[PDB]
Amino acid sequence: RIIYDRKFLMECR
Amino acid sequence: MRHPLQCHWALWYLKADRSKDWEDCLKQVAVFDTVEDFWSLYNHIQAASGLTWGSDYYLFKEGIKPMWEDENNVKGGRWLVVVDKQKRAQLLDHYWLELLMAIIGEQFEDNGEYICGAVVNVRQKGDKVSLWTRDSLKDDVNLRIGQILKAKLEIPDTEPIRYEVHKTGSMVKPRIVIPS
Ligand SMILES: CN(C)c1nc(=O)c2c([nH]1)N([C@@H]1O[C@H](COP(=O)(O)OP(=O)(O)O)[C@@H](O)[C@H]1O)CN2C
Repeated sequence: RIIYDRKFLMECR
Repeated sequence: MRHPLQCHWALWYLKADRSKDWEDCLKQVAVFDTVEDFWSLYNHIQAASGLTWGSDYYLFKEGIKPMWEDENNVKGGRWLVVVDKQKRAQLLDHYWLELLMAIIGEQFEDNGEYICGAVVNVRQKGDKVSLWTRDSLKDDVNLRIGQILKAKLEIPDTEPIRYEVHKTGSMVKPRIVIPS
């Protein structure tokens, strides 16, 4: 599994 | 290094066209498997709320066609979220983007194998955001997916969401409703 929470997805944007 | 996603996802777009067949309006926009490529797509494509009536976006696992007939969806169903016509300017894009992040970021725990993809239908009578799963009889798994969806999108109890088989004599009741 590879899991990204919303906070992380954001900082990539 | 781009951050790899657990799997490949394809974005599809359907433009409403009363001229041609449904299946011919469906175009695969791109396939991606990193967070960075997801954003490059999302940042440059039109907001859901901006679409013309009858248009849809689909985000499905690569190799799953976003149709009822596909072997991955044939025995499946969807959690359906109706977006009030009046509240769509504040909820439509938020709901859609939160659902995309929840799916690509694998936020559905040990149930991620059951998720096929997400759909937004932009309509005059009211928009719909849906999450498609592969097995309509897996009640425990489906309920759980729904609880997480509700949470991610912050859908209040005043606005039930329902899980139904993909649509003879009788109107089919939903299998699950939250709040029940
Ligand atoms: C294989 N095949 C033809 C076929 N296979 C399909 O998989 C498929 C269709 N046709 N779809 C067409 O769009 C209408 C649903 O729109 P909607 O869900 O936006 O709901 P409304 O337009 O709001 O009533 C359906 O009535 C159907 O005409 C949709 N769809 C998924």
